[PDB]
Amino acid sequence: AQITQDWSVEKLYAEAQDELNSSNYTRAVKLYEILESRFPTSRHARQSQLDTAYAYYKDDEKDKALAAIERFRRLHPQHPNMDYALYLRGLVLFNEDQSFLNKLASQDWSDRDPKANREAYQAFAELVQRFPNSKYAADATARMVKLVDALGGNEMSVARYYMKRGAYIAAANRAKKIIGSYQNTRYVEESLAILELAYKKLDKPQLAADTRRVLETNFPKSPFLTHAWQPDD
Amino acid sequence: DFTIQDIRVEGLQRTEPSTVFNYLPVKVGDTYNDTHGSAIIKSLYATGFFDDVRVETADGQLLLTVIERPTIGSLNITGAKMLQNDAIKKNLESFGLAQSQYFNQATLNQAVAGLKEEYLGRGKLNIQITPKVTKLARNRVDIDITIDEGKSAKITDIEFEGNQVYSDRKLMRQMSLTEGGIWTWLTRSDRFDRQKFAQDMEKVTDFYQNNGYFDFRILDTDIQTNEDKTRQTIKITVHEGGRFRWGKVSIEGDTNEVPKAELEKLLTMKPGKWYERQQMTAVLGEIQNRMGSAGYAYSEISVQPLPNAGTKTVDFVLHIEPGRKIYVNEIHITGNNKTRDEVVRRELRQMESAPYDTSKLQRSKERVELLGYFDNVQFDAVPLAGTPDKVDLNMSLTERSTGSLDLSAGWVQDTGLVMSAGVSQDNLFGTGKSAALRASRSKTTLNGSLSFTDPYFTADGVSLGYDIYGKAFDPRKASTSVKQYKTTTAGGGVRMGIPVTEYDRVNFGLAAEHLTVNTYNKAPKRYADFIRKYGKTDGADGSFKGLLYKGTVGWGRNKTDSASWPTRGYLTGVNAEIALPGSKLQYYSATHNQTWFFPLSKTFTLMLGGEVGIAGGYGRTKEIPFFENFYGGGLGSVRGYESGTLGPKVYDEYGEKISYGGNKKANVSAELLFPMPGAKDARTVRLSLFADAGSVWDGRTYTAAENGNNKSVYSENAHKSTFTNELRYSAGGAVTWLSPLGPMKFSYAYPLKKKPEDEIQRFQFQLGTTF
Repeated sequence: AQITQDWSVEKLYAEAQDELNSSNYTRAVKLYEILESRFPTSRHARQSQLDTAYAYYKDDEKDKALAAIERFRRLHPQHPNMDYALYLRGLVLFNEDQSFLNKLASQDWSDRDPKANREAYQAFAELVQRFPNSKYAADATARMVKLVDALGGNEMSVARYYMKRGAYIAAANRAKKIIGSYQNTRYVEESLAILELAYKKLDKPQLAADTRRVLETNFPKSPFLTHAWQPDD
Repeated sequence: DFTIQDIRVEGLQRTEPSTVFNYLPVKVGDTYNDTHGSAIIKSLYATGFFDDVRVETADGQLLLTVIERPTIGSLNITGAKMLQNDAIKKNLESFGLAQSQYFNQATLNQAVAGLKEEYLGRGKLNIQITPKVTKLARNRVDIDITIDEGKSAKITDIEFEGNQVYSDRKLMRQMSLTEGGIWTWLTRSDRFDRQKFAQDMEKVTDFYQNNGYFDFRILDTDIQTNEDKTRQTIKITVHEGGRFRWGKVSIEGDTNEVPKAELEKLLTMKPGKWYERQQMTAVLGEIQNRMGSAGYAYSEISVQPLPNAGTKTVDFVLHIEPGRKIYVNEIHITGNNKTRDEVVRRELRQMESAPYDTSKLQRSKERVELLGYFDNVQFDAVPLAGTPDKVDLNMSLTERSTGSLDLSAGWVQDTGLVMSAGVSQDNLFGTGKSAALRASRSKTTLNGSLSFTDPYFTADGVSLGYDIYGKAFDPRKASTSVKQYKTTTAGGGVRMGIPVTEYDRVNFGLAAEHLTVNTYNKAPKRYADFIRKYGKTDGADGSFKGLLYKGTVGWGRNKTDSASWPTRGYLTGVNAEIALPGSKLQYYSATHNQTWFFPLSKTFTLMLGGEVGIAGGYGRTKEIPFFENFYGGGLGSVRGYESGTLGPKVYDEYGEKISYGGNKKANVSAELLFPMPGAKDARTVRLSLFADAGSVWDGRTYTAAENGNNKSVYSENAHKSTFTNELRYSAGGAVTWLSPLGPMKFSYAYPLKKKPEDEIQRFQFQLGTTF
């Protein structure tokens, strides 16, 4: 509180959005909270608590934005823009990692953590369950299948590394978990091959024959069928 | 019955009647007689909405005359002296009081109570807390914090009751609390703290317990203030139990898989020394680590003392009750951002689906913390809903940045300014793949280098990498006129590390290098022979260009408890610079390393150091090139004479003194470390005193020179630079300033058995790294 100048809410919104264009947020949120303190009854309060969340999404802290959006839920649980806030949550929880110093355009995204990925999956499930028809339906399902593919790929990388060490008795349970609760993924016809190789290396002839029958009935054409599975790299 | 038709609340400002429509447990068209007359009160009183709501029922428009919760707009912060205003602001935000945060007076009372009690925990007792509550705009409130702090809380006398077994003074010398004197005024080293007092209490418990006195019945503690609440006095009353003789420990219990004989052997104890309770805790720890490495994490060990008086002894029966052998089902990892999952799974033991052994878990913990990528790591063990033999080992990390650019400067006694710049990275936004560009430059040294390493080449691990360096050195510089020659080396090298065991890791290396060494104006005798045998003369100068294909063997172990401020442990190793044949200048040199430590006292620590190395000649080259010889004497070598001033000294044109150096170096060191008790234990300075000899030898004898011999004896046997078992006596003290801006070592040395040819250096100062 250093200028404390009377202004117009529309001009304040214009200044805040052009500051967002020019990456000025610390004063924008301070230009946001002042209008809410002086003029409480305004949708600009919600617009502020959402675009300062987007700003903290460009920045590092998250607890402030999450606390603000939960306080909003506690005060105004019936605003129509809630979905966007929800999306913003799914945004701020996803951790796009906007940083050019370590760009790495590949960015497999399967290295952040299982915690945030699983929490974003739960959040997006709550999203699709709450509003079946919002301003965003295709992008939500797209990023959802992307993150579940990333989780499956993380599990696949764990299983692959464990196979590089010889833990067949452990890769067995890992592959069982993958084949039992990680369907519809792309890392299927390779994990099955690792399970078959492990069963062959563990002297399980009947189990190997059975799992190979499942192989030929579930994947009739795959390069892993001709060439036995070999740990890459 | 009653049907609700748009029940109105009146006496509001911003409550948004739709929001309260949602919040009331009823809605439009609902019957309410008296049910939620107080339930709504509890709901809106919770979640921070209102504090005084009058609920009425009249004409369908209920008069809810509410005084809205005041808003903490801007917290006024001042009067904080020892603690920071941002700190109190953050730890108050921890309790709420965020933006407008529906302020409550009871929360203010709770906060002021918390701060006053936490300050009473400190040396501030008489706190006139006056948080000024002022009515700002419509609902804004500013809470002003005012802490009227006392001077301090120092102790006048520290005495106990029944103080017959030990002297008061020596008892004060062991506790972590002193009284006011001349070495306590600075840094307020006499403040009183609750946690520090409890720590001193448990410390004196361990003191009386290790000495052989049992059960240490502490009667009471009495604190007393003075007038105006400025000074503090402490009184203690305790009770001892006398010494004993504990010799009959025993163990009993089921040992399904581990043999009892092993547990009895690990139970190190004897009827002598009458006991050691620290050893009791140690044997509990070792029996929990061993019995529990077979796969029994929940081994509960019970201990009950059996005291037999008259003879004044106590025995210890250990009724261990293990069972339900624990396997491992799965192990997760959390907080692994910016890092691959495999770079963490590649280090720890306890693969999977195996019995759970803490012996491997602690090794995995030390291995992962030895990586440096993370700050804090924990090893949780949560059971699963399939609790027979199935548990879970979810992980947790605290990430730390790895790559950075270093731009450091340092100052040495003779050369002066030295610079070291460069970029380094331990994780190139992927796996480890550590690489670094580093260039150091002084008035006499130039060292550029690019390096790139990968700890894991194979599946287990090989430190595979490349490196191209730009070594250059020329000491023809200011007053210190070391033998004049400019050398510059470059080229590459394969350096392969290979762990032989879980602890140690040897590393070999081959390298193809090019070298250009150019001398200067007319050189001593040992240079013309080289430039006419292998080098190339050019008028009154000499130069040489070629290849120096060389290898390096290394093996170094270090187990000190801390990098800085060392303790029990020892840095040792072996190294070998063997210029592999195939190119010119076929030579080799070996070295050793031994820096044993000994903390034989709580304050004074000693060290037994010493290194040994030989630089042999082989193949075509029979002599030793000067530009790769050793320079005896210096700071780290003898802590005495000037650097590179050992060995013989030969006169050159215009009467300058040059030293050749030998092919057999050795040194042994010994000092005594104790800190300075002036202000406090601030980690800034360390004092010691060394008394160490040297070693430098030539083997041949020197009689011919530039018409003048710099030695007393006309035929001084240069087999040793001195009498047999080459060495030079000296000693002296050494202070070290260990501020984070590099070490500043100031050594004041006095020579011993001073021969009339050894130039002395009484005071040496080194600032920074100067590596």
